[PDB]
Amino acid sequence: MENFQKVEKIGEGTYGVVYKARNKLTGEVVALKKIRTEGVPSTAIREISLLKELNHPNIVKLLDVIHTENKLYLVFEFLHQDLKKFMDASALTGIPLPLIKSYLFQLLQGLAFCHSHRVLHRDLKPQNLLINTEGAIKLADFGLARAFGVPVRTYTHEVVTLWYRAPEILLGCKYYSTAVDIWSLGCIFAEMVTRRALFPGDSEIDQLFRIFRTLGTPDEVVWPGVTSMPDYKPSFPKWARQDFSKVVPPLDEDGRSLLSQMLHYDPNKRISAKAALAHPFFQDVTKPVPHLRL
Ligand SMILES: Nc1nc(N)nc(-c2cc(Cl)ccc2O)n1
Repeated sequence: MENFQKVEKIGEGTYGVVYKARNKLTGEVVALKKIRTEGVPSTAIREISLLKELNHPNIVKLLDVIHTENKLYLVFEFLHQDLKKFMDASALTGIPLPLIKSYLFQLLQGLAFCHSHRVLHRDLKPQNLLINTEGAIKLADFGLARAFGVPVRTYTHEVVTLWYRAPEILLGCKYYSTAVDIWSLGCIFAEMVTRRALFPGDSEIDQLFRIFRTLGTPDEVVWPGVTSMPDYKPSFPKWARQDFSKVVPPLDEDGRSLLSQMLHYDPNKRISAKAALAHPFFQDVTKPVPHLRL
């Protein structure tokens, strides 16, 4: 629109491109996300519009939802850096454990809030976690899959990230629960610690098998009902579980314990965001300021 002075294209999301823009009249700098374009479910605009009510320190504020020329634009408060960029910038030294701990605590607070309001993210990844100079971290792009439905790609020949997808999704479950966000966050937690993606699959089956090779091929003992899932194949190789100590070295036992609960196969056994906040790992949590190069 002509209401802005578009600073630059910010990035490509699963549901659309994001832009940094300034209001010509108010001068406020915001993030503008453009969704796909033959109509779009109107029941979805209602659901998305409801998200404007969400207010929490760890959720990026949704300022406006605009429907024009059959396009959907989401106007969000702007943050200067995403966690993927920050992790890449911190690859030589690594993110200090106290900062990793602070970020995980805040993200769980954000998820606990959304989940208590029956809002799921469903596509959590480093790219949609944003940080500022004051040590805060916030989740952006909640509830798009629930309102619109996860399509095939972003909008134009894009390589979707499968790395943070929960096993029940990869196995074809039709109904998702808030547990899918805890899984994604667990994967991100591991990544901040080791400075390498935990399950970097290059295909849906490679994604699934990388999880199996690490946590062990699931069975009815650890995950009742798994052999009945839509995409389950009795022909899946049976890999034995690896020690966690090999998974995220050199994370201490409190951290490893918490991560293992975030990565349980059974969505029912997987820890909730609220319960995770009470885990001993957070007994000494603080709020460090990051070294951000903007
Ligand atoms: N990649 C990237 N980088 C920056 N600096 N900001 C964003 C961003 C994305 C959304 Cl959806 C909402 C607000 C934002 O600030 N995304």
